[PDB]
Amino acid sequence: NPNYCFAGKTSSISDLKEVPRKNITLIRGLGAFGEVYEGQVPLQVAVKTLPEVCSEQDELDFLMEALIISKFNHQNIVRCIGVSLQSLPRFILMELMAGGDLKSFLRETRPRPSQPSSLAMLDLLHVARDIACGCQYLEENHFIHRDIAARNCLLTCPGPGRVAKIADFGMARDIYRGGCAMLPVKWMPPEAFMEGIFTSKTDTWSFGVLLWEIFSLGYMPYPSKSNQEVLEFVTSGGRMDPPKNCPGPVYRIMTQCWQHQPEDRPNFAIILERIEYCTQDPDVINTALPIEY
Ligand SMILES: C[C@@H](Oc1cc(-c2cnn(C3CCNCC3)c2)cnc1N)c1c(Cl)ccc(F)c1Cl
Repeated sequence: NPNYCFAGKTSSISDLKEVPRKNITLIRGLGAFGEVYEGQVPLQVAVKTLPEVCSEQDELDFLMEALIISKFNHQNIVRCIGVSLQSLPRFILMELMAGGDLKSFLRETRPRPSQPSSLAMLDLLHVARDIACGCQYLEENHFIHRDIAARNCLLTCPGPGRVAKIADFGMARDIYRGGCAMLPVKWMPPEAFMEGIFTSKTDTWSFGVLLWEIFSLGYMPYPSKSNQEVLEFVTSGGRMDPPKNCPGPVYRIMTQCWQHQPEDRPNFAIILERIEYCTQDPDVINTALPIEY
């Protein structure tokens, strides 16, 4: 059985908290490879399933993601409640994030003449800060996520007390041990997609793109551009324009995250300070978000 090392220590399948299957009830589906359910163990949970029709590599991938998430301990990384690996289909049990993924949330919660005040600049800044805090924890523990993006973040709830958390660690799992068309090239810095070089500054670039996703309210990055067009665009120095109504101080964080040389990009401590300073600036947080008609 394969081992996993994080923050100094090594763990194995034996270290995962096995929850007796009889104690697990599935309630409803929550919408690729394997299904997700709302469940109860009472403790409410999200259940990620491994299809019984899978390869040996699939099994090991499933095991590795369980190990990875179980070994993190931070408020902005989704918790793993445990696993049920001794029955089929196999389960990973996660903290239930009723807000759903960040991309879907932003698109369905965009200000509307029906809901003119569904979201404000401060809400977006708080989400950005939440994820940045999660990224800082990963960075200080020498973990490179490789796929920081809105689709991979979850929210505790739709309402005002919401907390955003990094949730999907599939890319990191894959690399820890595929194809060009599945690579998240629109979130990747030049040295990543060209040389396959990944560092903490990789996640900084991706976080810049996430920031754009957030302040665009859930648009796909590089509108109208294909993966290869983005690759050539970014390699040549091209960068995205500010999202609609984006305050200048916020856009400047994005452009710093997208510096061509990794050494010129901020670490997450600095990104956090700059997000904090934005939340303090009345001219930033008093800026109205566009209302979608
Ligand atoms: C594996 C799966 O886990 C969860 C999904 C969800 C989820 C997905 N969708 N929804 C909706 C349920 C109905 N109300 C709106 C959100 C909740 C909540 N908690 C989870 N732990 C998941 C999904 Cl499905 C998408 C992105 C992620 F980063 C993750 Cl980690």
